[PDB]
Amino acid sequence: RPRFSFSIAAREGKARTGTIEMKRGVIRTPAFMPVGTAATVKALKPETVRATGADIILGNTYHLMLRPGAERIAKLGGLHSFMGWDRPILTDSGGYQVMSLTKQSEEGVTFMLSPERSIEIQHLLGSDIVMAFDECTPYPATPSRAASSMERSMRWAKRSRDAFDSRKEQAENAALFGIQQGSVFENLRQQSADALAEIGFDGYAVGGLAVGEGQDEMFRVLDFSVPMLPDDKPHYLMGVGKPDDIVGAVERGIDMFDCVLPTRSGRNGQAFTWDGPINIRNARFSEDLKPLDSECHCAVCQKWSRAYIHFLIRAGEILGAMLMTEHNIAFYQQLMQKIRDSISEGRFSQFAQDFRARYFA
Amino acid sequence: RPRFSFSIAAREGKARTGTIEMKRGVIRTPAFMPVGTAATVKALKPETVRATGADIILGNTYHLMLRPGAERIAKLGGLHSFMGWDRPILTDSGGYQVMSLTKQSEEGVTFMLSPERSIEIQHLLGSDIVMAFDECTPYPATPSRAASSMERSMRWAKRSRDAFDSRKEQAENAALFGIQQGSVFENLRQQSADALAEIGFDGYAVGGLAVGEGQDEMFRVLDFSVPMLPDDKPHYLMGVGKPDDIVGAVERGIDMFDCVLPTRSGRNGQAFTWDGPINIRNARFSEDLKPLDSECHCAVCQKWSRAYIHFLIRAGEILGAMLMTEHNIAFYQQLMQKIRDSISEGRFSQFAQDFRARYFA
Ligand SMILES: [Zn+2]
Ligand SMILES: [Zn+2]
Repeated sequence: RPRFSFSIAAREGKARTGTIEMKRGVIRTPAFMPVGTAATVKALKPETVRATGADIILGNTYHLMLRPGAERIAKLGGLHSFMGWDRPILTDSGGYQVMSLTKQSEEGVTFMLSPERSIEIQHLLGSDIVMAFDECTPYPATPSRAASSMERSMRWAKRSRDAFDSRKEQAENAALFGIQQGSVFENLRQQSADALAEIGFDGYAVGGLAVGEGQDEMFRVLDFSVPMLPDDKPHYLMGVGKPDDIVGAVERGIDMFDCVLPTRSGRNGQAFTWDGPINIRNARFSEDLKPLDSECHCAVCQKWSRAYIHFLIRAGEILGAMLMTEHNIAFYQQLMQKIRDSISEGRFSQFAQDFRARYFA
Repeated sequence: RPRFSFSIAAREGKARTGTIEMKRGVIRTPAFMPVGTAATVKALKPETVRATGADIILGNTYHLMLRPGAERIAKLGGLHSFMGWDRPILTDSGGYQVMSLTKQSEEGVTFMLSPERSIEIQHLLGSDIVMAFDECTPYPATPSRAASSMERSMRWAKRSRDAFDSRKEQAENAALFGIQQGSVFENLRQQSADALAEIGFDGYAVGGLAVGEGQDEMFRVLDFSVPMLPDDKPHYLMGVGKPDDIVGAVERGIDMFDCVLPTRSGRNGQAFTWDGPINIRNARFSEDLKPLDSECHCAVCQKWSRAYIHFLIRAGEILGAMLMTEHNIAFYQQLMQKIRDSISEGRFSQFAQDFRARYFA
């Protein structure tokens, strides 16, 4: 396989379906990436992650650069070998969780994580898709602060590009994505898109939109922001999201997604179904012998009842977290498969309407 | 298969190896039963429990009779269906954890759990091997109190027998074990063995010895206590134990074992190896790329390093509990397999010596 090749096989409106071919595997798009917060997708063996249909996972960098440390993971053979996942891994830059979980300057953030150090950490982990180091502008932001933040991020995008390219093994085997910023402002989104395309990246993320602005506003910003990106490269909406967010983002040209919702909320008792989410802890499930979802093909829904999973979660049992997480990730992957197939068949608009009618009934 | 058939295929000294055939499967003896505290072997899917080699699990009754309740589990189809384990389950009486986790009388314990109610709860769960309801005499015990406790337990053993036999479906499909008590006193152990054999049971447990008396004293009591039991029925040492305890108990005629040590201590970071236990949290493992044990055939030792499991456990990650638990239960099952094979081949005494020489090196 090549280092990186994105091919679009079918289109419907702004929606696209296709593949990204990388050295460690093929990624079917639109793609959902389960999140590994600290070298594990919580409560799942990697073979179970793969069994749900995931082609690629997102590895957070922030925790690993603190413990065990990027150099130690490299010494142990890289993140893939360490955690036992041999397919592509996309790593974030570590900057976002540095702020959320500090002194910012033009050189980077002290808490020193510079663009150069972020790229190096992602190299030491052995990332397949490296994210440029930037700032996720807070929401809401004044136009002046959004502009200042975006402009710095574009300077850091060039520094990220140059650091990536300076390291032969990384440039030849990994890919690099740039991140569009600009808050909710069309002119800043355009300037950011232009700056990133001038630098040149393997894919383009839409950053700064998983920030509490609400779906209407997110969709409004995507409406004008995604067309600004190069059409022939993947479009990655970072940190999104709920099932209906994903469907509407695909309708607007997004190819890649990640979020902790299916894993984190799964451990908290929320199960996704085609009839909307349910909280399995609710007393109404105490004697419900049906599976979590009536159509889901996952191993959890083949074998165990709502009643049992209700009992496990209310008991705090580890198997409850395991089963909820496997189902939720499998549900997300089945959603992505239905999206891909419906685009391929030119019936995605109908699928989106049917999905929403039943999910929000 | 029959309701119950214990066959001894080979013997060496007091040690025996053979099979128990029951409706839901064959149990290879000597057997180790992983413990399911509340309708789950903590952090393992049932298919993973089976993959380690377990033929039967122990289901604690105490938590389940409180939540969800025995009647509710019966309404949902029984414990086997509820938790997804279709092979034999041995259930305890619930009385021990009633005391540890109260008003005792001749009728039972209020906290009302009588012998009759304990047998009924185990029936409602769908137990394959039902334990008579008794008292685990505290250690140490005066001869007078040990005698009083043992005598009551023998009255309760007859009540347990009669309750079991009164219920046609249970009498025809499950088995019933009686429990020898008597603390550390030979005369009381003999009276208890005699009383149980007069009543008649499918198997005989040695109760009251997982109670902090130390291995020397446990072995001393087993030396005279196991020969008192019917030779042609299984001998079950409740709540034991560490690997060397199991080896020495088999040397003394025990056929069945259970304890929480491999599961509970696994989640706490203790891994069993043929060179003795290790605490994987110790800094010495932070860069150790070897598997938990150099010879272990389990899936964990095929795929992941000490260094990774060290990281997971020190991070509190659920996958750390999962991997430690699978390895520890697999280690116990491999110990039981080596015991069975060495008895079958007439080299168990040599195996015991070789095992101790390396485990305690
Ligand atoms: Zn499912
Ligand atoms: Zn192992």
